[PDB]
Amino acid sequence: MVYSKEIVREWLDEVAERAKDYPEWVDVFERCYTDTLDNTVEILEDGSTFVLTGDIPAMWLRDSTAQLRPYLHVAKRDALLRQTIAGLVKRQMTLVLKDPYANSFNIEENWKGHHETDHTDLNGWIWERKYEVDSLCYPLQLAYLLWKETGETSQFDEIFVAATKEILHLWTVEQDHKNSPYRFVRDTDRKEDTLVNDGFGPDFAVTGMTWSAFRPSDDCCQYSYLIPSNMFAVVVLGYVQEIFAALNLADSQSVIADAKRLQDEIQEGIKNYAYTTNSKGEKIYAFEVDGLGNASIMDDPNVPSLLAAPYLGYCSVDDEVYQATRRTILSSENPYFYQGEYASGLGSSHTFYRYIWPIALSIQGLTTRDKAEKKFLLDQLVACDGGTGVMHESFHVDDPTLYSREWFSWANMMFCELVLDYLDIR
Ligand SMILES: OC[C@H]1O[C@H](OC[C@H]2O[C@@H](O)[C@@H](O)[C@@H](O)[C@@H]2O)[C@@H](O)[C@@H](O)[C@@H]1O
Repeated sequence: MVYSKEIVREWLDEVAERAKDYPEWVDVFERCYTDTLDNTVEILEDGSTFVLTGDIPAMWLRDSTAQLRPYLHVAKRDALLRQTIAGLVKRQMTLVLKDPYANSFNIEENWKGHHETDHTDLNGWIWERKYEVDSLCYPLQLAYLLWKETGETSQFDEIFVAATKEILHLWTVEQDHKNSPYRFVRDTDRKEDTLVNDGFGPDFAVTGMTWSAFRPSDDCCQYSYLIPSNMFAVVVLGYVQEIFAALNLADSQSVIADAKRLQDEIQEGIKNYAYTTNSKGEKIYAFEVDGLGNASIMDDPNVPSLLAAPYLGYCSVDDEVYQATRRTILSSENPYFYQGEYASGLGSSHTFYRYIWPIALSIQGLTTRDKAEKKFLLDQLVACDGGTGVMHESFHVDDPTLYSREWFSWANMMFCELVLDYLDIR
């Protein structure tokens, strides 16, 4: 029992009626919305919620949050699903305590996943131990949004408090990666899947920002300060201060101060190091910097991205530097911007050349005030599905029957996000 079929069907009817002029949107929305709930979510022995990604049979801290986020609206009516989502926070925080450096986790201590190729400290709960700053943002974001959307507070238990302390500590240690206990080397010929310098990663200076090993694409950072994830960290560090103050949790005074101090330092770090200049001389955000003067000009479709900055709450969609960044990202000045017969959009080091991501099309829609652009991107999302009726990881710009990931629940849910945004559902 993860949700109430009766309440969810009624909410869907209400959505379908709001979107009645777009039957093509509705069919895709319902297929995607139903799939996540019936096929990716399960309640464990201990009453917590394990959420798998889809066609990779493991749980990402990133994916699992984005997967359940659109259910917050109906969770205001469906108290059972509200519990389910509180159980996901509970599972996430428990797994953070298991290993706060891992992106991905198993259903139990079973040693499924990548241990055989991977040289790092491991245990049987870990699917792979690729450290991505945003992996630790997402569970704090889910906890906060569950609280604000529904009023639920049961997720804020001793596990939550301990996991928050772990995150703050790890983020602090990673303000100077020289003190880090984390190393990762994978037996592979694909360099994006391992860390240079015998697992240490590329050179950097201290900036005040917090170091990451890998991106939310699961490919490794070129430079260690990944600006979108540090943007996300600043936001969720605000949530930490709100939750601890509103709820008088254990050690509130010390946690609020530690979180505030880290937030200020990461924010000062962004200010001092995160900006570069485009071909036209405009100030823009860099994607990755090292603090030694290198700064890449690009964006990757995975969230957190530069494109997603207003979506994650870091800045206003109206911000001048964001807008200049956006124009640079959605142009050939970005080496990952691809243009074909069916669509133009964002590819990734992680996917085949010429393949662009539905997640970034959705985010592009979510980060413009322009309703005609939202409607265009929705129509294109539906038209570039290879006749499947669901969202893929990536599809060829010249032929969307060429795609990756048959079953990618996170991407299905980002399509849902944009439809809800279009119908003014928030
Ligand atoms: O982002 C998911 C996943 O992407 C890469 O591996 C994809 C896929 O490769 C297969 O050969 C197999 O290893 C399967 O288990 C794996 O999911 C890679 O970057 C990986 O680290 C990452 O988890």
